[PDB]
Amino acid sequence: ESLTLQPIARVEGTVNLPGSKSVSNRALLLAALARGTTVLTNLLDSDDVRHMLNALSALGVQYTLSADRTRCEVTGNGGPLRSAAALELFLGNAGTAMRPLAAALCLGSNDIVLTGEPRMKERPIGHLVDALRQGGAQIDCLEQENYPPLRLRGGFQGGNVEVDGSVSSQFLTALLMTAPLAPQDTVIVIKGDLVSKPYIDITLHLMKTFGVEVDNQSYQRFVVRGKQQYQSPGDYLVEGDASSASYFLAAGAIKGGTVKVTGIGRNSVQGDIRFADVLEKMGATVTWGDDFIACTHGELKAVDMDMNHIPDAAMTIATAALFAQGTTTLRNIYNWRVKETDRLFAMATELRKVGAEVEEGEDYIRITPPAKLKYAEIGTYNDHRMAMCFSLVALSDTPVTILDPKCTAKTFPDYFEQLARISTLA
Repeated sequence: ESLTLQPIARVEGTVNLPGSKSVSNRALLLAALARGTTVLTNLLDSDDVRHMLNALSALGVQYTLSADRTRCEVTGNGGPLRSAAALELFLGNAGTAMRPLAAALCLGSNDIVLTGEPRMKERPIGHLVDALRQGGAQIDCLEQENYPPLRLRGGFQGGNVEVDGSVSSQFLTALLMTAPLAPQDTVIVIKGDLVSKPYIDITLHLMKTFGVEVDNQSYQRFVVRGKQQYQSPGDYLVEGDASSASYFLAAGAIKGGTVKVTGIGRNSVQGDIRFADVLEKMGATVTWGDDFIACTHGELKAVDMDMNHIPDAAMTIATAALFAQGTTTLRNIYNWRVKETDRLFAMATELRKVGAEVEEGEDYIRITPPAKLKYAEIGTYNDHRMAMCFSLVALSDTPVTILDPKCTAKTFPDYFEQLARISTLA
């Protein structure tokens, strides 16, 4: 079960990004809590988002989906979700559902178990559970502390709580979304440094779109007034994941043509939009649009840059360097080693197969492209990023075979078909 990509002469066109899973689940939850009816456009249809919808429906939240499931109108509860029966909700493998719902269902006086697949029951959630119990939530870890399944009997007060931001930002995100509906003001102190601050930015912006301000003190203390209620904005467009645009912007830079991506824009708070600036430095032409970003081909030159700030689209720079003149160095990317799997090793290994000369430093990667690309079966490591990164190899006279291509279905099942639509094959 692989997908062989035939060589592409040239690409040019428009690609609409589906919704971010992150944004999609956050917005569904806030619309479920909000006063009024929210219309969500560009919603992601993934099975994680399905579990989020099925959970909300089991919670009594009424909504209607479009035929293609990318448009959803939600009748907001105007308050904490209430369930008169005990529930047990299976969230599959949707942590971006598990975490926000774990926090939000500490509101009220319910009795709900959250669980999912063994992979998720292996994803730690104790940093969130501690903070919630600290503000008064009754949470019972039915098998083991730090991980689902979770029995949630509510009771979240607010008050002085702490959360560890050193491992994941998503714990803080779940806390922040829940806090405004607590009876007390909530003061959230971050233990160490805060990882992944732009996702925090995303969550805060969504919350403000729903009418709730937060005092963010240097990403070290967050003050949320209690007693509030979210107000529907009416329409809300779910913005596509910024990392997913990187592959098509790189496609245009390499072998356009011009590639325009919609679902993202010049004024997005997502960090990885800054990917585009890197292509501009490599010689490509970037046009910064309001609800789109476009890349037109210029002669690509290699770059030497700290990529600390864009960990997910930096991988895309690693494959696009195969087409730039010179040796590219991607610096301060130790983040890649401390992941689910070591991306630095993985990217080096799979780059060497297509002919590249790869240095694997402690926290950097140095890439010298081959004079001629080689055909290879690229292992993708359960990582949709890998599949989408090495899909660019066909932007040459050389095919490439991607292994486990369905790993992209997680965030972009239509990735290759859209890639195809903008392609002219050699």
